[PDB]
Amino acid sequence: MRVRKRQSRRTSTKLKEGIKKKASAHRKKEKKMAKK
Amino acid sequence: SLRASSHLNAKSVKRRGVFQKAVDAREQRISDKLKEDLLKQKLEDLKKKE
Amino acid sequence: SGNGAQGTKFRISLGLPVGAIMNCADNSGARNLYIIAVKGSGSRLNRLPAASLGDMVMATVKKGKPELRKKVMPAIVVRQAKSWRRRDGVFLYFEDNAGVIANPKGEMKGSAITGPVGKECADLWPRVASNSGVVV
Amino acid sequence: MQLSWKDIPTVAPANDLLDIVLNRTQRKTPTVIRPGFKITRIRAFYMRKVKYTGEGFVEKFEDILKGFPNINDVHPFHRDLMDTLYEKNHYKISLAAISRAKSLVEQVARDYVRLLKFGQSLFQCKQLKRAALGRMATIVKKLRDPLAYLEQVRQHIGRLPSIDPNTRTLLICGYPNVGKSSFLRCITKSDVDVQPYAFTTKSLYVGHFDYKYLRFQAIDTPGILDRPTEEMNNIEMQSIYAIAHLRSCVLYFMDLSEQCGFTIEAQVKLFHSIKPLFANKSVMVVINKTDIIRPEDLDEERAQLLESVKEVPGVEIMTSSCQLEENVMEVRNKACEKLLASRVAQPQARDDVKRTPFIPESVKNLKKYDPEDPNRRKLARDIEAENGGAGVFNVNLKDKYLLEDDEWKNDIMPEILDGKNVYDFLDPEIAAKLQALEEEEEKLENEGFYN
Amino acid sequence: APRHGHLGFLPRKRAASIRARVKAFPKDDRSKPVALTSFLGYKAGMTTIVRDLDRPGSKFHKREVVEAVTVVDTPPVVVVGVVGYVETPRGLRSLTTVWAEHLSDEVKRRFYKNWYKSKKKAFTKYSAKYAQDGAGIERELARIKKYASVVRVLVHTQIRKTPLAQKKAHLAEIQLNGGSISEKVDWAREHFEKTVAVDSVFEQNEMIDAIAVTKGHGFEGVTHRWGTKKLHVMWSVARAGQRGYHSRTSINHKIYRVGKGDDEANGATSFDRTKKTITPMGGFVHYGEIKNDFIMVKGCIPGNRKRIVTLRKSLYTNTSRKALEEVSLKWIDTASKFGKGRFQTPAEKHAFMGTLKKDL
Amino acid sequence: ATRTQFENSNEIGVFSKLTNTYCLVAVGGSENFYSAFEAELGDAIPIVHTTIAGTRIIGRMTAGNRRGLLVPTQTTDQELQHLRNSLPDSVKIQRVEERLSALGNVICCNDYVALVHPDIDRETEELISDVLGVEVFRQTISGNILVGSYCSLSNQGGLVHPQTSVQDQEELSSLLQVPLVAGTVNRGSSVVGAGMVVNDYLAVTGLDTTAPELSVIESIFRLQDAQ
RNA sequence: GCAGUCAAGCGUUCAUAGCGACAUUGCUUUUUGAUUCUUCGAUGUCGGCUCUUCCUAUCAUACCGAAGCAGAAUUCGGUAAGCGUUGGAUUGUUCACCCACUAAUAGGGAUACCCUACUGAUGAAUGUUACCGCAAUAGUAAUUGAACUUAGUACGAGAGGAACAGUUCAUUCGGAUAAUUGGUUUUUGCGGCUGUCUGAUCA
RNA sequence: GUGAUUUAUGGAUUAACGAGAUUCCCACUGUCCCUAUCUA
RNA sequence: GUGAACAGCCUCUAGUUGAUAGAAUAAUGUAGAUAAGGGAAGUCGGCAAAAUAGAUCCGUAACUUCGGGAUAAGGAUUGGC
RNA sequence: UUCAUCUAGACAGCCGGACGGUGGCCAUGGAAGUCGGAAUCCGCUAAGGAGUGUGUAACAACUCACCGGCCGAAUGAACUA
Repeated sequence: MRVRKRQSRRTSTKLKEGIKKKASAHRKKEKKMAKK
Repeated sequence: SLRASSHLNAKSVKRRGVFQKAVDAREQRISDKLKEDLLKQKLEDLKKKE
Repeated sequence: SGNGAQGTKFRISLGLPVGAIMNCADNSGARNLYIIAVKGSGSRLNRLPAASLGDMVMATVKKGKPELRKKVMPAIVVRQAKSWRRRDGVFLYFEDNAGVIANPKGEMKGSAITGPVGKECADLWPRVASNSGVVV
Repeated sequence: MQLSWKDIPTVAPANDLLDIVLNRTQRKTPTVIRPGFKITRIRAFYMRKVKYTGEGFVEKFEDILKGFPNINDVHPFHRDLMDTLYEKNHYKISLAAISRAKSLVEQVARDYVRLLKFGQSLFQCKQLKRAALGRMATIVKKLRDPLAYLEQVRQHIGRLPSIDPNTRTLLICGYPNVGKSSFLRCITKSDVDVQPYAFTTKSLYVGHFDYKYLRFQAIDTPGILDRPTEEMNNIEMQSIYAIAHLRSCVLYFMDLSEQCGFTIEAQVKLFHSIKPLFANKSVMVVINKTDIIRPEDLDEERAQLLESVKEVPGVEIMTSSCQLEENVMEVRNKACEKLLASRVAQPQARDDVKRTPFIPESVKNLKKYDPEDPNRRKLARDIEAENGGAGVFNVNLKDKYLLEDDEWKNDIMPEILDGKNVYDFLDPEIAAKLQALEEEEEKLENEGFYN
Repeated sequence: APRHGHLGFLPRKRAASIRARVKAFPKDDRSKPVALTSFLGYKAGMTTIVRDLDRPGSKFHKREVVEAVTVVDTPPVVVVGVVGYVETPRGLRSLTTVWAEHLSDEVKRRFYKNWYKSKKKAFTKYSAKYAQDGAGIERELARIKKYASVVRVLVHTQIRKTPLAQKKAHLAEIQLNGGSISEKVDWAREHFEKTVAVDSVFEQNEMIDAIAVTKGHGFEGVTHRWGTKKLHVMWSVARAGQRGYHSRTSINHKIYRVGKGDDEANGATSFDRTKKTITPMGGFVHYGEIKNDFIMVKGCIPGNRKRIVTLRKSLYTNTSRKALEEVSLKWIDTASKFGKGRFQTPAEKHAFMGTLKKDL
Repeated sequence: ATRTQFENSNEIGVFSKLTNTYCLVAVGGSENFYSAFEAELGDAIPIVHTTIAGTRIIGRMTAGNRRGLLVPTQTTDQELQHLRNSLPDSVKIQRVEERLSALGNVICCNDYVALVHPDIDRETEELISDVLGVEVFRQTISGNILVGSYCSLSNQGGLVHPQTSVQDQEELSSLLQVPLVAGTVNRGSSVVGAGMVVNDYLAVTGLDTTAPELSVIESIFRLQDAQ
C-alpha cells in the first residue's frame, strides 16, 4: 500500500539535555513541594 | 473501475467462452492462407523450373 | 441527465453557454429564455457550463406572461444555432437558438409548438414528440 | 407528513451524539497550532472549531425536530393514536426541551464568539474553547433522558400501518377468540397470526381487497373490554379511536359459540355498550364459526337477544364461515355496497351507409396465449434468450415476411451506382422504356446526326 | 484540479528510429500452427466510410453511420533470417542470427548508409559459407532448435512496389505464437526468400494494435504542448519542449477491410458495383497509389502520411462485443482530398460537366 | 385490453403504431415489446421492426389505415423498401412531400375518416383521400391544434383529451361518427395518442392507466365479446 | 467553571493532618417547537489569481460490520488517499452568507547573458563502421454517472421497488488524427473595387 | 473675505462646460468557455 | 489629381536611394490582423480591442440663466452610363 | 507477595439433581422464577434463590450459581513489578 511516515529517533536537538535541564529544575519543584 | 476483481473474473469466464473459441478458429482459418501462400509461390517456382 | 429522458445522448457540438438568450417556441405566448443553468453538467475549473440539443436546463423567462416572469422554471432546448453531426452521415444546423418550457419530470408546459425541432430532442423526449407540430 | 413518517433515520443517545459530533469536528477542522503563530490565526482557529461544532449540533437537531410530525393539528385520528400510544406529554415536553437546548447552543455560541475576538494567549483561549465545548456538553448530558423514549417511539413510528381516515375503508371488528384473523387472511392479502388466543392482533392491522374496480382496506381490531366503559388499555383504545374517527363503514364479526374466553351474554351487552359509536357507520353483523353450531336450532332467549340487537336503523345479520368463499365474498360485496350507499357523446350518424368495424377472421381464429403450455407460440424474446441475452442478439430483419421468393430474401440490394442511386430509377417497365429509347437511337444512328 | 498533462510519456523526447519498435507480444500458445504476430507497412492517407451496423442493443442498431478510417500500404513481406532468444537471469540474449542465401539490393542498401560509393560487399562471405552442405549453417541452426525457448524471424518490405521512392527496406523482428520451435524454424527455413500476405495474418472483424511514431511539430512551448492556460523546480511543472515524433501505441482498432491489389474494384462494396480501386481522384495527398493489398481501419493511427507503422494482433483475447461484431461496408468515399472532393471517377466528371473546349 | 410498458415509459403511441391489418414497432433497446404485442395478436397480421430516418418515433411521424399508409419526406428509401417487403401489397404505401412532417402528431385517423391541421396543404389533403378513400376535415379540438396527438380513434369508438366541453364533444361526435368521451390515460396524461393506442379489436395503454380508465375505454371501444 | 456526594487508592501507620480515580446532583435566560428579525468598538495588512506536489483525521467513488435495515435511500463505525471536489450573485478589504448543478461540490500544509535545478538537443573515448535486439532502473491513467434487460422481479398490504450477471451510451482526464465539418490566408491562386501613375484599351 | 445665477468658516437651488468621481441601459465585440491561424 | 482642405493617398520639378549585410521560419516576444456559437458570464474595474463616424431628406424630448442642450436620439438614401 | 481449595479426591470437561405454600403480594386485559414495584421468608434438604440468562400474549421448556456421580494432581482469586 502507501505505508505511512516513520518519525525519527535522530538528534533533532529541544527534549533531550535542554528541556529536562528544566526538568532538573522540576526536581527542584519536587523538593519545593516535599516541604508540605 | 478497470481493475476490480468482480468485473475481472466475470470477464475471464466470458473470455474462456465465445471469444477465445472465435480466435482459436480464426487462427486455423488464417493458418490455411498462411500455408497456401507457400504453395502459390512454389507453383510459381515450378513455372520457373520448367 | 434526469428523469423522462428515454435513451442516451450522443456527443454533439456545444453552442449555448450560460447567459445565452434563445427563443421560446411554445404556445403559451412566452417569447424568450435566458439560461442560468444546466442539468447533466461537466465539472472543470474556469468552465462555462454548456447546453445543447436534447439537454434540460433551469432558466427564467425574460419576456412573456408577467405571472411567469420573475420566476424560474425548467426547459428543453429545441434549436441550437450551431453545427452538429448526426452519425447517419450529415452535418446540419438550424438557424436560431430556441428552448421550450416544461416541468422537471419532462412533461411539456404548453400544449403545442411552433417551428422545427431537431431529430435528437424529438427522439429523446416523447412529450416533445407528442406536442410538437414539426420535425426538422 | 400525512400517512407516513420514514425520513427520521434515528435518534442517538446523548453520549453517542456528543461522541459523534466531537469526533466529526476533531476530524474535519484543523488540529495543529503552535504558540508562535499569530494571534489572528489562533483566534480564527478556535472560532472556526467552535462554529463547526455548533454547526454539527444544530444540523443534527434540525433533522431531529423537522423529522418529527408536530402532531398538533395533523389529524384527530392520528393525534388520538399518538395520545393512547406514545405519551403525548413526554413527547411534547421532550421535543420542547431539546428545542430549548438548541436555543441554548446558539446562545453559548454567540456569547463565546462575542468573547473570543479578545483572545490573548493559550492558557486563556484554549481553555475558552474547552469551556464552550464542555458547556454544550453539559447541555447534552442534561438532555440524556428523553432520547431513549424518542428513539423507541421512532422505531415504532416507521413500522406503523398507514390509513387515511377520509377514504373508503372497512372497519372489521371481532371478539377475542373469534376467528377474525383467519377470516381476514382468507378474504385479503394479509399476514396475521391464526393461533386462537385473545390478544393475537395487537394493533390496527390493515388488509387490502378489491371490489367493483375499487380499492378497499380492512382494519382489524385487537379485541375490546369495556367493563369500566371509560378507561381501557393502550391496545384497546386504538380501535376505539379508529371507530370514532374513520369516516367509513363498520363490520361486526360475531361469534355465537363456546370457543371464547367469555359467555355469549357478554357479547350482546358489549354490543349495547358500544352502541353510541354507530352514528353514521351503517353497521352489518355476521356470525362466524357457524358450521359447528348451525344456529337455526338456537334457543328462544338467545334469539330474543338477536332481535334485541336490532333497534338501531342500520343493522344487518348474515351468516358465513372460514372454509367457504362464496358467502364471505358476498358479505364483503354488499358491505362495500353499504359503504357506497353511505357515499359522453352520440354520433347521430350523419350518413346513409354504416361504417362497420373491421375485425378480420384470423385474429378470432388464433388462440389466446397460454402462459404455460408444453407447446405454444414462442414469444420471440424467449427465443432470443436461449441464444445469447436480450441485449446481445442480432435479429435478421430479412426472412420474416412474404415475397415472390424467399431464396433471394437475404440478397443484398446494390442500391448504388457511380452516381444517381437507383431508387429514383426503380420501377417496372424499365426494359420497355429501354426499348422505347433503343428505337430512338436506332433512328438517330443512321441519320448521320452523330457525325 | 487535474494536472495539465499525463505522466506516463514523460521524457518527451524524440524517438531514436522512425520504426516504432515492438516491445510486447502475446506470449505463446504451443498447440496451434505458427501465426505471425506482427506485420508492417506504410501509412497513406485517410478516407470516410459509412457502414451498416449490427450492434445489438445500441441506439444505432441496423442503421447507416458514417465513420472515418485510414489506409496503409501493405505489400507482401519477405523473410530473410531468424534469431533465437534464451532466458537468463539477466533477461534475454541474442545468441545467433542466420540469413537466407540471397539478399535483395534493398536490404543490402539498408545496412549500408552511403550506397553508391559502396562496393556492396554485404554478405559475400556469408553466401560463401552457404557451401555445398551448409554445414556451419546447420550447426548454428540446430543449436537454436535445442535452445531458444522463443524465436523471432526477420522481415523486410518490398518498398519498390509502392508509389513512394526511398529505395530502402525497413527491417524488423517478429515473434511467433505457435509451438514446437523446431517446427517454427523449419517453417521459416522453408519460408526463406518467400513472402507473406496481410490477409494471411489478419482478417475482418478483427482488432489490432498500432504502434508508430507521431508527426513532429518542432519545439512548441507550453500553451499548445500541454493545453495549459495563458497569462526548487519540479519535473511536472509543464515546461516547454519538443513535441511530436514520440513513439506511441494505439489499441482496440477495428479493421473493416483487408484489401487486395490484384482485386479490381477494391472500392466496391456489395452496394456500389463500380469498378474503382480505393485510390481516389487526384492520388493520395502526399502519397501515391494503392496498387497492392491494403487495410482499412477506423479511428486514426499515430503517424503522418507516407510513414511506417507496425501492427500487432491485439495481444490478448478481447472481451468486448465490439471486438467481435460483424462488419459490413456500404460505401467507400473515393473523392479527392486535394480539395472539397465531389466526384469519385473522372468518367463521372465527364458525365456531370459535359464536353469541353479542350475535349475537341 | 392490456397495459404494456415501453422500456420504462408509459407512452406507447409515440414509439409504436397500430392498424387493423398490421402493426409497427420501434427498435429501441431489446426485443421485448414486439414479443409483448405478438403475445396478444400473433401471426394474424405482420408485425414489423421499423425505423424512420434512424429515429425511434414512428408512432407520431406516421399516419395510415388498413387501406393505405403515409410517411413524411424525412423517411428514407431503405425504410420505404422494407415497409413494402414486410407488408403485403394489398395496403398502399406512399411517401409525402410537405413543409412539415409531424404526421402522426397531426393525423388522428380511422379506416373511414381522419382529421388534420387547418394549415395543411390541399395537395396532400387530396392525396390522403386518394390513397385511403377517407373523408378529410381540417379542424381543431378545444383550440388544441394537434389532432393526431390528443385523439385516438377506431371504428368501434374514439377518444379526446378531457378539457373538451360538451358542445365540442357533440359537434365533434357528429364529424367523427362514433361515441366520444372526454377522457384520460395514465392518471390524467393529456397526451392520449401516445399514452394509448387502439384499433377495432385491441387497445394498449401504459401501466399507470387505472381501472376506471380501463373500464371507460373498454366500454366505449366495445372490445370484449360482451360489450 | 464552582460546590458537594459516591471514594480504586495514597499518607514515619492513617479517612477524619488531607487528597483522590469514575459517575451523580446542583441553574447557567423562559416544560408544550409562540418565537427573538442580538451582526453590540472583528483594529489587521494581505487579497486574488497562473499552478505543482504532499498529509488524512475521507465529502463522495471501493469492500465491509452493526443498527427496526421488509425494500429504495438514509444513520453511525471500520480498512481506505487509487481518482475526483463546480458555475454564479456580494464588499480595497480575508470577517459576513444565498441561487443552481453534479456523485460530491471535505479539511489542511508546503536586473536577470550569471552557477544551480527543470524542460528539451549533439557528443570524441571504448580496434573501426553499420543493422537488429535484450531491459538494471526510473515514470505510469484512467475516472464517474446514466440507461435496456434482469424486472415492475422477490419484499412489502399497497404506495413503492433495487438488485448480481448480459448490454450501450455519456461526463472529467490523457494520447493520437486530419477523412469530413467549421476557423484561419502572402498560394497574395482566382475574380471585383475607390483615388492615382505608365496618353486610352490591355497588362 | 468670497467667487456666475435665483434666494461672506457663508447658508437651500441651479441650464452649459469639465482629460473631474460613482451606478446602470442599447448595440459592440476573443474579457471569457477556448483556444486556433497568418504577416514584418 | 483627390477631396472641405495646408488632413491622408498618388505624381511632375529638384534630391536621397543613407539606417551593417547574408541564410534560414522553432517557440515565445513587439507592432499589426482575422476567428465560428454565445455575447462583459471573465474581471476589483466595459482597462484595452471593437462598434456608428463622412454628405443630403425628415426628425430630434425633458430641463433651462430661454441664449442652448444638438452631429442629440433616431429612420431612409449614397455606385456607374 | 498475600489469600484460598486439595488422593477424607483441587480445577477443566460429560450426566443427573436443581422440590413445596408458589401461578408468593398488589400490580393486569393478560405478568405463573425473570414488562414491572414492594420484598425476599420457612419445611425437606447434598443442594435449590420468592429464583442469573434463554422466552411466551400468558404459561411452558432449557442452562449456570448450588450439590452428587463417573477421570484422577495439582489448581484458582486479588495485588505487585
